[PDB]
Amino acid sequence: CGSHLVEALYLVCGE
Amino acid sequence: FEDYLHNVVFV
Amino acid sequence: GIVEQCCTSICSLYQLENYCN
Amino acid sequence: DIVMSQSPSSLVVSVGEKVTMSCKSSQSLLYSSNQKNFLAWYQQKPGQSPKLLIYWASTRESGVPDRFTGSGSGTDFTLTISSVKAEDLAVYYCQQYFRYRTFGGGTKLEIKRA
Amino acid sequence: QVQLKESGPGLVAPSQSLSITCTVSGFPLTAYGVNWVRQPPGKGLEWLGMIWGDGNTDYNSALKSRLSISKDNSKSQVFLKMNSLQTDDTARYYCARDPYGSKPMDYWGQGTSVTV
Amino acid sequence: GEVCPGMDIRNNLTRLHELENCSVIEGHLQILLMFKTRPEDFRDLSFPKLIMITDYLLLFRVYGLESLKDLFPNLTVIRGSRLFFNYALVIFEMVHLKELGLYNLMNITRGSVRIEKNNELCYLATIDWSRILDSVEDNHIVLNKDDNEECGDICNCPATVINGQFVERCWTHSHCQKVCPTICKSHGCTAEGLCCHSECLGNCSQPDDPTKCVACRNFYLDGRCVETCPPPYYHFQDWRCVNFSFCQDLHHKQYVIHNNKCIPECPSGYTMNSSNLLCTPCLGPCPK
Ligand SMILES: *[C@@H]1O[C@H](CO)[C@@H](O[C@@H]2O[C@H](CO)[C@@H](O[C@@H]3O[C@H](CO)[C@@H](O)[C@H](O[C@H]4O[C@H](CO)[C@@H](O)[C@H](O)[C@@H]4O)[C@@H]3O)[C@H](O)[C@H]2NC(C)=O)[C@H](O)[C@H]1NC(C)=O
Ligand SMILES: *[C@@H]1O[C@H](CO)[C@@H](O[C@@H]2O[C@H](CO)[C@@H](O[C@@H]3O[C@H](CO)[C@@H](O)[C@H](O)[C@@H]3O)[C@H](O)[C@H]2NC(C)=O)[C@H](O)[C@H]1NC(C)=O
Ligand SMILES: *[C@@H]1O[C@H](CO)[C@@H](O)[C@H](O)[C@H]1NC(C)=O
Ligand SMILES: *[C@@H]1O[C@H](CO)[C@@H](O)[C@H](O)[C@H]1NC(C)=O
Repeated sequence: CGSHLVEALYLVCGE
Repeated sequence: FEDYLHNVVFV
Repeated sequence: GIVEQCCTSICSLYQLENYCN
Repeated sequence: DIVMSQSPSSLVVSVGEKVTMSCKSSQSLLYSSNQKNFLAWYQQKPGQSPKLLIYWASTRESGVPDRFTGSGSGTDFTLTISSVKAEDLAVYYCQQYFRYRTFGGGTKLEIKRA
Repeated sequence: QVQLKESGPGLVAPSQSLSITCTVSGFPLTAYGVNWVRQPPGKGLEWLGMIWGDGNTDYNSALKSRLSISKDNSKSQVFLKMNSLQTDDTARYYCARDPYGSKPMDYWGQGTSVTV
Repeated sequence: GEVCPGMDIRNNLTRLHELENCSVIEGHLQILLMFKTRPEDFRDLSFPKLIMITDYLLLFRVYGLESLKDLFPNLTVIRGSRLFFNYALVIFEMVHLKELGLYNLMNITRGSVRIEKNNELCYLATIDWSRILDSVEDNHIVLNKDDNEECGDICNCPATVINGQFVERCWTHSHCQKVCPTICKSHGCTAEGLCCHSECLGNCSQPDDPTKCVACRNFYLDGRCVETCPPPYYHFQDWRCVNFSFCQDLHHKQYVIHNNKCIPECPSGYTMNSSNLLCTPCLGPCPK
């Protein structure tokens, strides 16, 4: 899931 | 290593 | 850590929301 | 400041030979953090101001010929002149630079002729 | 261009003080230390004191408040000041450079004569 | 210049102004996770004052950033006292980076380089790394645009034998890699090639002068590059000398002294005597 974990974490934040 | 990287770069 | 919490183990939302900067 | 002691007070020798004088300190001069001894050797050709020769008791100053050779560790030190050439005549002193600085009583070198 | 020269008054009557100026050139006094050393004729070389880059001072404990070492770094000068001298103070006075961190005493003055 | 703390910069570029007067960062520098940044936020931005980083340099997912040549033009040494894994330089998923442009980086003491997953990135095979890192064996530079045998790399410069042919070496179209002649080693040299002083590290503003180094090789104290800290000064952060008092001030609210070093922790087999910060060996077994 490597690179996506970074992508997915962003999804969540917008922060 | 990407492993290391995350484990460590996260608040 | 996050790499063990949400990669080897497969995660859910809260798990992540808590982690937000 | 500590206490330095040299031997002899004076020495004599002829051309071609090797020479070894000694010094001693009241405290150990070997620096732990780098493994070097904080001691100096200076030569003073007479009538002139002295010249720096050997530092960390073994490190040769640039412009000094290889015949000059420093030794010793801890509290006890020696300076060696391997193969004497004409104007090698001088009075030699020991300096610690570990804490403050203090000099030895010095030791005189003379050369043999008629 | 590393050079040192001492300025002595030469002649001092007992109970009076000694003021010597060591004037150095070729290097910054803010970055090196300077030592004072004397030799009575045909006797030993004697460490008197030093002043580090940061204004810090070292005196030989032999000098019971008799010695004061200060500096003017903008004008490349080092001041030794020594009180109430006696005849046993008759010697040649040198300052010499001190690259403390890396070297011991490199570069000496030619030395100035002081007599009591 | 200034010595400032190891920093961790994320999200807004605004935090980046904390570095503006700094010359040495004591610790690491980490700039990461900026997703809304654009080319134009960098076309006016620079840190030419930064000359040295004591630990490591780390860049990760910073968008709109196309070259580092205007970001850290004058960084000259990375010391690698602490490493990130084994690395003193980490350039990673740096989408948008075209070229490196650390045309002033002369030496990475200790560590290795890991530059990975940077589509867009060329001007990598145009660097002789052996002129910067001691150990390049453990260098890890993969999956950049450069690995596609398809790079428009253009530079005058010198060629080294790393492969089975000589190779011209440069950072950008307008900057060659500086190489000092073989026997100058790590000390640096002038544009002509006169070696800088032996206690200087990468560069010097004047030849043959230990106050005119651009980044000390051993330790720094009171303006000059020196071989070692004399007592009463203590070795700190493995690059600069301080007195007891400085070291003490830090400790009080976690630094201690041992072996004439000022360090965070007493090493194993030792406990801290209270009156003097000095680590002493243990009376019997160590409770610690
Ligand atoms: C870049 O510049 C440097 C000069 O600063 C240059 O030479 C290398 O310098 C380093 C540091 O002085 C040397 O490393 C030491 O060498 C001994 C040899 O046995 C090691 O055992 C040492 O290990 C100790 O120090 C470690 C880190 O400092 C500690 O973590 C450890 O606990 C040990 O106490 C230490 O590494 C090194 O010898 C030279 N390297 C060489 C190859 O000569 C370097 O070459 C320059 N690089 C380039 C590309 O120009
Ligand atoms: C021990 O080491 C430290 C750090 O090297 C010394 O700090 C030095 O001392 C003074 C006092 O803090 C510093 O600043 C001074 O501040 C005033 C501002 O009001 C200014 O007028 C002075 O001109 C001076 O700049 C000084 O910069 C600093 N030096 C360094 C190299 O950090 C501390 O004094 C040392 N202690 C002893 C006993 O030597
Ligand atoms: C840089 O120095 C100037 C001195 O006027 C000051 O205005 C500014 O706040 C300083 N910045 C930092 C990050 O220390
Ligand atoms: C080194 O310093 C000099 C003098 O400031 C400067 O001309 C030069 O650009 C610097 N960098 C290199 C790589 O020579």
